[PDB]
Amino acid sequence: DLQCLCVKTTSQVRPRHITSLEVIKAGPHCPTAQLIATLKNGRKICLDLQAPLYKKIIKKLLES
Amino acid sequence: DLQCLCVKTTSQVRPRHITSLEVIKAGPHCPTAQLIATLKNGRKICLDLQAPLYKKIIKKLLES
Amino acid sequence: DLQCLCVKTTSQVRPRHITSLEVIKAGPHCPTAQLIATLKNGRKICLDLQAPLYKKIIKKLLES
Amino acid sequence: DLQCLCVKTTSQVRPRHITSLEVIKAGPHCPTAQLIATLKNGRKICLDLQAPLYKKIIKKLLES
Repeated sequence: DLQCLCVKTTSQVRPRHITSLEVIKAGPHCPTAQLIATLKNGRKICLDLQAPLYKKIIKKLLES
Repeated sequence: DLQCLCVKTTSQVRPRHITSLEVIKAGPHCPTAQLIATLKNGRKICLDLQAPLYKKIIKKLLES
Repeated sequence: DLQCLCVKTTSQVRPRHITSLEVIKAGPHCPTAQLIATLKNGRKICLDLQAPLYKKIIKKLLES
Repeated sequence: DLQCLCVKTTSQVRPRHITSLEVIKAGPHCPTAQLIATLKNGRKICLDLQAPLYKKIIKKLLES
């Protein structure tokens, strides 16, 4: 059995401090895609898939 | 406050299918560590704390 | 010290076959952005930072 | 793709410093378990297996 990781979702994130972004396909464990984002100082946080905000973030991660 | 990321945890994890563990330290961001398990099919789950589960999984990892 | 996780790039990927896709910013780990797609079979491939590929990939991974 | 993240280890670090600590198991990319450690500031160091420090760090981290 086993569950969704992302349910508590934040939008008080500085895109100028995200190191990874992981996009996981919705499936069996969770009926929605989950956007996990590793902040630079260690910690992770789930991102709002209803928020505009993951637009901004992927541009400045692919800009290199 | 919260964004602990892991709020429901688990034990329902077949040890031989977990490819990576992240032990994130607890902090002002969330009062408890998380044991985020990344499994071979991509799916990621937060295991349950303070148990024999972590010496189990960790030594199936500290080898092959 | 760490190096780039990716050492080749993949042009043939069947977009629906991916489960996770992580995007890692450029930094001391490696001067280039990196995109790593876990296939259904636990295979990890990396994709080219300017390919068409991830434009479909993040959409098909967001919807559902 | 085929890369070992850790090209060289990092034989000393204070356990009161590490936030995340990642245990990565062998497979097609590194025939070696790798133990990445993201320090309190941002930059990762890889701890090494067969050695007194990792038991100690994982302890510190888990009590939290």
